[PDB]
Amino acid sequence: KPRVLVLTGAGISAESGIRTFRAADGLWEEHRVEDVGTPEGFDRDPELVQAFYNARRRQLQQPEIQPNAAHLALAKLQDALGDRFLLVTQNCDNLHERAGNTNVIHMHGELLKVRCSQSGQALDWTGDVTPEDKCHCCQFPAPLRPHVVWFGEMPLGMDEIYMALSMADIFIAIGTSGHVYPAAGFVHEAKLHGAHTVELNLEPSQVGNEFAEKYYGPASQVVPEFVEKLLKG
Amino acid sequence: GGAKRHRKIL
Ligand SMILES: [Zn+2]
Repeated sequence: KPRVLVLTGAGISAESGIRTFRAADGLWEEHRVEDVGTPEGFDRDPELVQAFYNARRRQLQQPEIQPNAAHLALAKLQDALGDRFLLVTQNCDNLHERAGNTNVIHMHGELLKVRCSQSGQALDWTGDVTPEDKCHCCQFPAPLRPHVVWFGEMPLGMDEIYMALSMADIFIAIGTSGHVYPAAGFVHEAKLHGAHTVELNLEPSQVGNEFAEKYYGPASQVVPEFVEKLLKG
Repeated sequence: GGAKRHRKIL
């Protein structure tokens, strides 16, 4: 069985009703990314930033937000390939987990976690973060921040991701925009180490000869059809 | 790989 590495971005959770980074009007939920997605933004206006992620964390857990056919297909793919499968996601949502995927690498962190601003230790967290909310790891309780990787910060799990990029027989990018690095560079790394590269997306994430195989359309349509084709193949 | 960062063109 082939080693398969899957990278997912915002596009896969779009049909589930989760909205992010349109590199068009430059807006995240009618916020400038500088203001809600950088360390400097958090430094300038922590109450705004905490409010923003409070809103995202709440919206994530609303009844109308469900994994879609694409998420389910990836859970089935992991079922079929077992340890020969790795899912890396740029997404901070828990929709892959709800669909049934396990050992998901959240390279940009998780909305349902916060982090101690002092120790850097993460903590499970489903509710709002208020100034009165402090860490569980220090004798003198420290402020908490979202466990989300901001532009300007280092992604998580990169050693493990680059190892898998080397090992992959097949690399699949799903719902990625191609504007966000280093994730957008993963296809180059995969192709350099001999992987067959596949893009499943609404719009091209990259210009030219990198993806050897490509299918475009709604994730809920393109992803299950590729996974089925892969599984019977 | 470097830090999370945005590219505007292409
Ligand atoms: Zn602490």
